[PDB]
Amino acid sequence: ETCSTGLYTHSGECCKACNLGEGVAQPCGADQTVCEPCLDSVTFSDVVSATEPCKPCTECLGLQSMSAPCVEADDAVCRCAYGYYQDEETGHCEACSVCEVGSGLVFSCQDKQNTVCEECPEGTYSDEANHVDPCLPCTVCEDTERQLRECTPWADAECEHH
Amino acid sequence: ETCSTGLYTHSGECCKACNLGEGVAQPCGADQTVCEPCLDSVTFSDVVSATEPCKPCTECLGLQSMSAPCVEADDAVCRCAYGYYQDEETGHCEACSVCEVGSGLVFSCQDKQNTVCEECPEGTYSDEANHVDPCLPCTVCEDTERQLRECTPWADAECE
Amino acid sequence: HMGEFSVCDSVSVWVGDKTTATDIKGKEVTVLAEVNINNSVFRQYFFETKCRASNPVESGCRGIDSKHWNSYCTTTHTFVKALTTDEKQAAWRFIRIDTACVCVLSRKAT
Amino acid sequence: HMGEFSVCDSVSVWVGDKTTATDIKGKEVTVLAEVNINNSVFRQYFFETKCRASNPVESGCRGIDSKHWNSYCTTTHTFVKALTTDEKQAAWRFIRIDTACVCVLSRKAT
Repeated sequence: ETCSTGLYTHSGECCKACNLGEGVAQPCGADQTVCEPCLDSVTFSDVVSATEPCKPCTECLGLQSMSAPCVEADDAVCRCAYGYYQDEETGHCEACSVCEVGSGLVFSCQDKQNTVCEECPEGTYSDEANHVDPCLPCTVCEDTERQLRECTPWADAECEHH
Repeated sequence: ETCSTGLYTHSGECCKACNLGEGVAQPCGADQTVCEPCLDSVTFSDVVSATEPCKPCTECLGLQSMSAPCVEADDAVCRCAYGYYQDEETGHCEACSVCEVGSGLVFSCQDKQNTVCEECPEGTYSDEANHVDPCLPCTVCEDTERQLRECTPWADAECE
Repeated sequence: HMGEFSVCDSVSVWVGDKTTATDIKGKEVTVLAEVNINNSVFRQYFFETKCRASNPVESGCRGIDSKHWNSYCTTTHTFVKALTTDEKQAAWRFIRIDTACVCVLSRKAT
Repeated sequence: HMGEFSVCDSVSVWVGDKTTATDIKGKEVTVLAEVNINNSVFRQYFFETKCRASNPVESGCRGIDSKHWNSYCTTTHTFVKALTTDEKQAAWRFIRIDTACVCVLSRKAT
């Protein structure tokens, strides 16, 4: 009858752990442990202990936007707001740097990863500067259609015909 | 104290209606009505009556595929299976006609609406016959890439 | 090199503060929020997704063949069982919550 | 949808018979089905949507500019609170159910 918990009732017996979604209500002193299911969106036992009760659901604030909601089984997880990423050297939510004109998107701005841009290579261009558009391919007119603006690392080409 | 129900307890009083998700358990004879919540996925009171109980959840069979599941508040709704549409003149689920080669999709095969195809117009074509692909535009080759097959209302052009 | 890019940019978010929705049946309806029944807060969360915009490019969706097709990104619904309230009565119903953003073609005549 | 055409064809269906899923946390898990507790059938329905296929054309998604972009349609997930069971214990968790099918670009080098 190995006790998993490590706590024993006074009577000598092994103490009943409180599983996930169950936190400690009254410890196994005189009697056994009394477990009660957690409140949703409010508390949670994300562990199996005869000691630990229903902890309070992590709240999200400011740049803490929610990624996973809080349930009895598991706590809620917050992450950086739409615009930003978690800074490994600031522990704070800094905002995604944009891919300026003449430059495009390569990998987007994830939770821990800042925007990764790229200098628009031969034959591409960037209309604007944001962390959404990548480099687009340049129009090519036609050996017929007259060519007005040629294509630059920062603006598409322009044309017209008869 | 206008009775909404239209039924009155023996004592003269007005009878308690059973709202949505509540069906009649014991009618308002001697006493008031006794309401009980419906069983999910099984019964449902989609009405407020002191008379009506929890009716049985409409079941889907054969070409009856489910559109809305059955809940206490509302009955489950079935509709024609992926392939078919409800026929206004057969009351039966007939299958979506496909858009044959040389023809493409225009409006898809909905619940009450059969496939609506279109003869691939000038410059388009249909690989196959199904109720999913529409007419696609034809390749246009180039200066190089000698033109081999020209584009037909039923097959793309070919070059290289 | 993902390095891969959507054709309709989209923004998803967790929606605890939701107070209105549309019956699957099509029937406008309301949701619950604070619901301080029992000193608690309960709450119903949903995962909504919608479009950065209709036309992420002047041509429409990102990277269609703008030469033969017009395009525009729209929002796609899906249904959830959640707790609603139609007037006095309040029961569980299925609500049409946004869930993704996808581009829609149409050809050009000539 | 009027003579308008998706870029990734998709097929949506109601899924009462669902018995496996993936924890939002990422943890494989199981659902309930028959659950004949109380002579009833209960049941949990979901509205799943997936792809007709990866490449609805030889080029990929329907009507991208195949000349500059490679494309392929993939399936997009969303999360629902539903009743799960991790071994002995069975509680409510969020499961990543398919919900739409959307095309994903990548450029070509030269």
